[PDB]
Amino acid sequence: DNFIYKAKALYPYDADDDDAYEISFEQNEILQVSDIEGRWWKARRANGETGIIPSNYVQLIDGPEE
Amino acid sequence: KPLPPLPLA
Repeated sequence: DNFIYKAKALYPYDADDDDAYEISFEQNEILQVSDIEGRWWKARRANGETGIIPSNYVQLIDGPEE
Repeated sequence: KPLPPLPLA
């Protein structure tokens, strides 16, 4: 449903240019995430960047929130 | 799509 969560990156990730729906992030960066039922999650960075992320690279730290 | 391997620990 509508829930958003907060995740902390355990490691950096560099998205490929070839798969242009992924986003990169830094180790210890806090991300807002949703659609966490599967392996690739929807993320938003503080800078407004939006895309999908590998869920094994992050840890859930807060949520759910409406 | 498979998940990437975790980096070096």
